Amino acid sequence: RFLKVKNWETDVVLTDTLHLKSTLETGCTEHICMGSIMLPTKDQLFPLAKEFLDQYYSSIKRFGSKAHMDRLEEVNKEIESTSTYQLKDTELIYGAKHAWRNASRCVGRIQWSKLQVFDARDCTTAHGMFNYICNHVKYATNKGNLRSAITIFPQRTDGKHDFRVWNSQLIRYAGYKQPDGSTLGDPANVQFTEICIQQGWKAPRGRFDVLPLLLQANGNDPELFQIPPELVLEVPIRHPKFDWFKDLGLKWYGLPAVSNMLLEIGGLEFSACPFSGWYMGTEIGVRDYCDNSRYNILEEVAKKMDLDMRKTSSLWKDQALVEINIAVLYSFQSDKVTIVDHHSATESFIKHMENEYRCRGGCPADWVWIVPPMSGSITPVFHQEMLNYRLTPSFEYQPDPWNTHVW
Amino acid sequence: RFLKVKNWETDVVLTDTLHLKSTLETGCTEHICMGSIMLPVRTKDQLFPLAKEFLDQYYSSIKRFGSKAHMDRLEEVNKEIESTSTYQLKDTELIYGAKHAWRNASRCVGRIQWSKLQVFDARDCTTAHGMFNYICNHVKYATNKGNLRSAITIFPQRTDGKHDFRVWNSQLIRYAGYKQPDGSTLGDPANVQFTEICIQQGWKAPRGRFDVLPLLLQANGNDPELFQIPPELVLEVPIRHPKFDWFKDLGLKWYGLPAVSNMLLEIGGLEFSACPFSGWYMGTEIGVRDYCDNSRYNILEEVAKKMDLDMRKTSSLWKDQALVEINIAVLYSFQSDKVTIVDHHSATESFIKHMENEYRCRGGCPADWVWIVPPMSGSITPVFHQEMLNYRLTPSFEYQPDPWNTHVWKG
Ligand code: HEM
Ligand code: HEM
Ligand SMILES: CNCCCc1cccc(CCc2cc(C)cc(N)n2)c1
Ligand SMILES: CNCCCc1cccc(CCc2cc(C)cc(N)n2)c1
Ligand SMILES: C[C@H](O)[C@H](O)[C@H]1CNc2nc(N)[nH]c(=O)c2N1
Ligand SMILES: C[C@H](O)[C@H](O)[C@H]1CNc2nc(N)[nH]c(=O)c2N1
Ligand SMILES: [Zn+2]
Repeated sequence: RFLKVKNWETDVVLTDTLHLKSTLETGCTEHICMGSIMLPTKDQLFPLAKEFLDQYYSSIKRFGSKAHMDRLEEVNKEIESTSTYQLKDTELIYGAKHAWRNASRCVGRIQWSKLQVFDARDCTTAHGMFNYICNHVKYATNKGNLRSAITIFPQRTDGKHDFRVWNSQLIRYAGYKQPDGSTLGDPANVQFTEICIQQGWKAPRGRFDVLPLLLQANGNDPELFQIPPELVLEVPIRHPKFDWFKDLGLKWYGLPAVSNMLLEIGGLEFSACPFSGWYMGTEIGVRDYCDNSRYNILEEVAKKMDLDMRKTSSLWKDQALVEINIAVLYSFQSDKVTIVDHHSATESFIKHMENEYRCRGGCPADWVWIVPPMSGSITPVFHQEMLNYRLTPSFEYQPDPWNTHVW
Repeated sequence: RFLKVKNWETDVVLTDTLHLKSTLETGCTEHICMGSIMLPVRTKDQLFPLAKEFLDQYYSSIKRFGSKAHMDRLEEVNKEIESTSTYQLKDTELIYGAKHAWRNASRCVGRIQWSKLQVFDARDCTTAHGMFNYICNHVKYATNKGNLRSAITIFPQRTDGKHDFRVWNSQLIRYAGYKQPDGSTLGDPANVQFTEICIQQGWKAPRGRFDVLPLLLQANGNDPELFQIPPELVLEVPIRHPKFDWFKDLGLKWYGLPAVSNMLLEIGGLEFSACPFSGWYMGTEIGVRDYCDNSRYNILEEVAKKMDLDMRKTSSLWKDQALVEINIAVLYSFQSDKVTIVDHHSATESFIKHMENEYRCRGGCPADWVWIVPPMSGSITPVFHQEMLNYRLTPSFEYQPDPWNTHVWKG
């Protein structure tokens, strides 16, 4: 019940006590582990509020103070009266920073406390949402000196007035199915790219077309907006040794900004809460470029390198994969855009674990997602035992809106 | 209850029902996942249900469930248990058991081969010298001049736990490791503790970088004894690179036969504490783990130096680059010497097919993602995008404590 985790490369052992505060469930049982599965009222709400406020007031060292008791009572009264409640600004920021802190799949959490929270709870329309989002993008981008941020739109009420951003990221490339059978641009976004045109977008049918935003305010029909290009920082991808690289026509965007998640704080559900940080290089180079169900460029790069692609055991895929990722990091760094390599990021995460075990009694972590998708065992997280559990406040998945929207 | 897993690369969905027949625990609860935790004297009381469950599986597989043969066997085993507190498996049962333990090994990517396991019954063995002889025959059979064949040798089962057979070596063939007074290590760092034991027991260590350890063998709960595997029986491969002529000068080699010998085979409640087993290597086991783990041979620096890579900023990905060349060398050398080896692309592709096949014909295939995914180039292999259910079936291979920690010395 007071659990141990061993690093197998360094024999370092940490004792986890924090897992006992785990509220939600994991998908696993004593009979089956689901560690690798992608996605396993008034009386409900007051305990949720209390749990949160208790941890809030404990974090500011006023646990069991008049302030605490008062606030606890204040919210208690509000729930009984309004069937919900509102967070003080301070709680909103605390909650968001902590939802990031508790995200077990996130390798970048060492930065958790330096998050800029933009309070967008006074927003009422989709045009307003657009303004807030452009402001977020411009701030976070910061001319390539990236800064973490989240913009928080109003909380769910009766579930009929939901704020939602339909894009999965604020900035993604469009995906169109060709008559010739293959796919142009990004296959992952084919369906969304449809629903854009299907809602009125005029698609340039190019390879790297920044998709428009599809913003839904107060449960209304969602609207289309084009992010000002001057706000969308992009990086043309070149290799520091292969001059033919450029002619592949590859570029990627600087700002990774997840927008389809649900932020949960003290029982409250913020269904529109786009958040951004900066890329780890492998996210673009390994996953975005080389996944079979994505830009799938391996064969072409390898051809250009004149590699023996006859037998899998020449490791030509591996050889190219490395070069591609050297180029991604190279380009980004050249153009002075923030990026981190998987070696540096994983090392920072280990340090972050140390700190969390030391000052918080633990750090929930999902090994399947923390270990980078290349060179797994030459990064230190590979050899690091991790305990995965769910703490709140949290970010959670939610259904795509098109499947849900009462049109 | 039905359960579905999805492959996110192909959207292929499968349904697991096999997990219902799962007996043992996982280590996970509803509130915690221990999926990346590495390691998460039995009475007649608990034994017969285990025997019956085994015998039931066995007789289903040969299409004789409920037959008189089935019923007599259950009767026979029942009687022998209460009579003698244990029981002996027929040869057919031992074989079925050992294959299935492999078949149920959720961390094993090479399971497509499971039905083709040569089982050597060593249950008549009484001494350590007898153990040495059996193991030598195993090594020679499995090696087959480089054309490797899967085998397991099975020594007598545990009785009162005071008379255990154990192979003290973690693998039948492994390189010695020696801690130097300056704190550096010569040879394989993973094997320092074991090497010291051997030296203590009287082994004369040549003290080089690739010394094949002696076998340290315990029969019938007696003190272990030392034996030197005849060198002519140990196949080794000099490592060279197909393009880098300086690679050979690094002075690297590895052995051809991966043969694990410190695990415990559990069949129908019986416990086989000495059951060395072998197959052939996936290239990354040597190339990524054995050579490039920081706590192993750790040759990344020197390979990268010789490649004259930019070793100043890690964002040069020099580590990744050297890692690939090193793994290219391992595969090239093995194929060149005609010693069976499989690359991680081929191995993972085959496991996916095996896995799908097992869902259709068995109703599931327990698999441990953390261990199935290769330690380099994870996401460009198909297992990365494959959801998997982990659960424990019997028969199974289990960990057991190192015997130097439990042994009662006779002197
Ligand atoms: C600052 C640099 C950051 C880096 C390098 C980073 C990196 C990553 C990576 C590689 C993943 C794996 C998911 C995937 O590969 O698709 C991930 C997941 C995640 N990140 Fe971070 N991230 C950063 C910032 C943030 C911020 C600012 C937030 C929220 C405020 C955040 C929240 C999350 C969450 C909730 C997940 C997992 C979502 C899920 O359950 O799938 N991250 N991150
Ligand atoms: C024939 C070719 C085989 C290949 C390529 C193969 C490959 C592997 C690999 C790479 C691992 C991961 C372990 C590590 O990385 O340290 C593994 C685990 C395992 N293998 Fe196989 N294997 C083969 C045959 C066998 C055989 C013949 C047996 C037993 C009869 C077996 C039983 C196991 C077991 C029980 C584990 C997991 C051990 C644990 O719980 O840590 N494998 N296998
Ligand atoms: C595929 N699983 C769901 C994807 C949703 C998601 C949530 C959080 C992060 C990511 C990866 C994109 C990303 C986002 C952020 C803020 C930083 C980063 N480095 N990378 C995806
Ligand atoms: C401390 N326990 C050491 C043994 C752990 C282990 C069990 C099973 C397989 C392995 C990997 C070595 C191996 C064994 C076999 C039979 C085949 C193979 N490719 N690779 C390690
Ligand atoms: C802590 C972590 O589970 C440990 O390092 C595991 C990770 N996955 C692995 N996978 C394989 N095949 N072999 C290993 O030794 C390990 N080690
Ligand atoms: C099925 C498996 O869970 C799936 O492929 C996961 C594996 N680990 C991952 N890890 C990261 N960082 N990102 C991912 O998208 C995935 N996908
Ligand atoms: Zn689990």
